[PDB]
Amino acid sequence: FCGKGYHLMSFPQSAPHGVVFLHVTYVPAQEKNFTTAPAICHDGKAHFPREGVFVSNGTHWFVTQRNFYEPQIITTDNTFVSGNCDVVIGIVNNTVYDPLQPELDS
Amino acid sequence: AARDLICAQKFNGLTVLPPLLTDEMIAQYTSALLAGTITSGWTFGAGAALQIPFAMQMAYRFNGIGVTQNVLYENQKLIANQFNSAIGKIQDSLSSTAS
Ligand SMILES: *[C@@H]1O[C@H](CO)[C@@H](O[C@@H]2O[C@H](CO)[C@@H](O)[C@H](O)[C@H]2NC(C)=O)[C@H](O)[C@H]1NC(C)=O
Ligand SMILES: *[C@@H]1O[C@H](CO)[C@@H](O)[C@H](O)[C@H]1NC(C)=O
Ligand SMILES: *[C@@H]1O[C@H](CO)[C@@H](O)[C@H](O)[C@H]1NC(C)=O
Ligand SMILES: *[C@@H]1O[C@H](CO)[C@@H](O)[C@H](O)[C@H]1NC(C)=O
Repeated sequence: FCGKGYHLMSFPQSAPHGVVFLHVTYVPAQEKNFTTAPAICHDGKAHFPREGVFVSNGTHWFVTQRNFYEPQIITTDNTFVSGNCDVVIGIVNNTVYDPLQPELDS
Repeated sequence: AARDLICAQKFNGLTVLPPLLTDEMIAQYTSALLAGTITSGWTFGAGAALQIPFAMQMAYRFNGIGVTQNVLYENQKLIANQFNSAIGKIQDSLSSTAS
């Protein structure tokens, strides 16, 4: 509706017998391939990302947001549990870090 | 032996100009749009096309309409069957009713 890309701003400028808009937009620039998974098996549970996707760089699994590559360690705070591993097609195996365990140990 | 209405119009001076874009070109545009939508979602409308599995794209759609994505990841086969049946019903409605 207002410029190609994700709209941020617009600025009106007058003109003879009309108006001119200066649409400001966000456009992604540099892509990168990753291997992605819909959910993760952990202790028989299926973890889904709260906001982001499960990507991997070949060895480890991280969770990012969709519009910018910001990898984060998969924990129980950025993921939620639903069901078991026998339903989701394409589920993978990975560990999910629990922040309470180090505090319990210490 | 049978004079045509188009022949009469042509002889009387009313001409129909051809369109610039052919039907093959229009079909190429629609095929490109379909392939981009299927293989990238909305990302091809805001820059460069980003590949993504179609199950993940439908999970994005479900989160967009306010439904948790585990619904799709647990009813994927049922949803695919419903979509295929709806497409078949569209075909049957088009092949029978012309109005
Ligand atoms: C995938 O990313 C992880 C996280 O950065 C990498 O793991 C670290 O890699 C650096 C060097 O790249 C090492 O110094 C660290 O010791 C690694 N940490 C752990 C916990 O393994 C991993 O190497 C990356 N893999 C690939 C193939 O790029
Ligand atoms: C990803 O893989 C495809 C496979 O052919 C390749 O063409 C492409 O250059 C790779 N990188 C990106 C950013 O798509
Ligand atoms: C992915 O695509 C391939 C190619 O058709 C197919 O054989 C496979 O079943 C699909 N799913 C998975 C999880 O590999
Ligand atoms: C994940 O681990 C379970 C047992 O812990 C195994 O049955 C399953 O095949 C594993 N998944 C994959 C993709 O290897």
